[PDB]
Amino acid sequence: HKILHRLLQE
Amino acid sequence: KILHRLLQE
Amino acid sequence: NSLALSLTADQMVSALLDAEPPILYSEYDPTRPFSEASMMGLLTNLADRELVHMINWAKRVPGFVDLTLHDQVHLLECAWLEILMIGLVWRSMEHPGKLLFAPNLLLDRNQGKCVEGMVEIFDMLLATSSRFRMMNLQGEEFVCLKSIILLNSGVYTFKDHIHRVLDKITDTLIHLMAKAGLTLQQQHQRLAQLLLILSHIRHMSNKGMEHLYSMKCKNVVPLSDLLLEMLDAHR
Amino acid sequence: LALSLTADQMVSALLDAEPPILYSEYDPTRPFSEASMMGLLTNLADRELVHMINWAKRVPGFVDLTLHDQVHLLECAWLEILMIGLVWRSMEHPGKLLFAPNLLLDRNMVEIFDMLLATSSRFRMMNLQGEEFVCLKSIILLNSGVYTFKSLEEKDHIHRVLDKITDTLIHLMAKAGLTLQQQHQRLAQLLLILSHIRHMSNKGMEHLYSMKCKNVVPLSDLLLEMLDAHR
Ligand SMILES: COc1ccc(-c2coc3cc(O)cc(O)c3c2=O)cc1
Ligand SMILES: COc1ccc(-c2coc3cc(O)cc(O)c3c2=O)cc1
Repeated sequence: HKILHRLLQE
Repeated sequence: KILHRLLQE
Repeated sequence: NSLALSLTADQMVSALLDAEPPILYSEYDPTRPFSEASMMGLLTNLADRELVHMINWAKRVPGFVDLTLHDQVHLLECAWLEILMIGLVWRSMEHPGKLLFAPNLLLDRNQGKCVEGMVEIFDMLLATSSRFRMMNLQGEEFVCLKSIILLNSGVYTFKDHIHRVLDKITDTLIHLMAKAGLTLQQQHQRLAQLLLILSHIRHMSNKGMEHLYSMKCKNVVPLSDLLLEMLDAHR
Repeated sequence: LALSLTADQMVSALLDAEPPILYSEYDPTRPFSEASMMGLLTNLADRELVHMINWAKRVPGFVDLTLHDQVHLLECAWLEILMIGLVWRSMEHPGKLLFAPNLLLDRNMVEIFDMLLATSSRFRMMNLQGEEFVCLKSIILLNSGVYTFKSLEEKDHIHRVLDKITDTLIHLMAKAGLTLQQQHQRLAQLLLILSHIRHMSNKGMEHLYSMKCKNVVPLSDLLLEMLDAHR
């Protein structure tokens, strides 16, 4: 559950 | 310095 | 099948210019930072906010969103500090001897002394900035190089798609130098000079990553979870 | 003298100056630990360094620099040069690294191996030519420490030599029949690999340093001194 994962999905 | 003198000869 | 490859050179340049993130400001305190904690405080706060814009810039680089989310993560994880650094060097170009971390955060190497190891990275950054100035690097060239870093730096720790887009950006760089009137020889010589600097930018990122992980273990400043995860990806 | 070489003379000079491929002390009948196996690599790298130092003298333009600058360039570039030599001679051994003719290893320290394997795979899918390889290796020597040094005259001579070698790479690609678009694309593909090689070198220098600290793998006096140059 990386933050980068979330942020790349906007 | 080993490199310094290997470069010299 | 990617829209990136069907773009013309001028369209690639326009997509990249329009994707550019803004120049952020540091916190507006009028103390020239002169300690490890205040220096690292301002820089990690700045990096954290720039990272949010970088992530949304990357999604606008043609070809990037055609990758899987996992490949997008890996490229950004690999490249983020290089991308921060080439941005720094680019906006420091017109300020010889200074590093413009933000319009209200202009540092010189004397301040790099207060953080352990930063004077060496500061010296490297300044030398890259000066090299960019002496080459008269153009903003259209700068955006091509930053996109090259994004797609290239993690590509071999993986394919054909990224390489086709990288080829597209080479075409675009040449296109810019021919539009600027350079001869054929000047074009390929200049292409080589620019790409060789990417080796130095990678070296600076690798060195900076070490000192950032060091500063994390010194617990000098709380790092954001986002910054921590981007750093941990290199460990 | 370097600046007046033609493209074909540059390639010949570089091809003539190639160092030899040395053997390791690997013995398949002898048991090895991860320790002693790593000692085989560091023992080999030490002996290659002696040949690299004398090869560097034969790189057009290198000895035109001060001894201090020659020292600096080799300190900065030595592991990159060892690694690009490794991936070159591993090209035709898919999935393996030919450290020596008697030492061909598979992934079965792990992270660096995968990176070297990826780079050689990249060289193979590009069909990297021997003439291009010796050009790249000389570029690394001259390029990797140039921004870490009137030592400003020295940098300018290095830039002119590096431009000369770019001219040489293009000449090679034109002779191979590539279109101009293909020449520029391949030139960029080749120089982008140098960023990955710099990356691999930085990582290996960090693992080398910790190996020193653990004091289990022997390291020669020259290797330690090179290592100290990177702090
Ligand atoms: C302690 O090690 C380090 C290494 C690098 C940084 C650093 C953090 O924020 C930045 C923001 C930029 O826009 C450009 C940059 O170049 C940096 C850094 O270089 C901060 C601490
Ligand atoms: C522990 O990390 C490391 C540190 C250094 C090496 C290393 C040691 O000797 C070499 C000799 C070569 O000819 C080519 C090479 O590429 C290497 C290495 O890469 C390999 C792994």
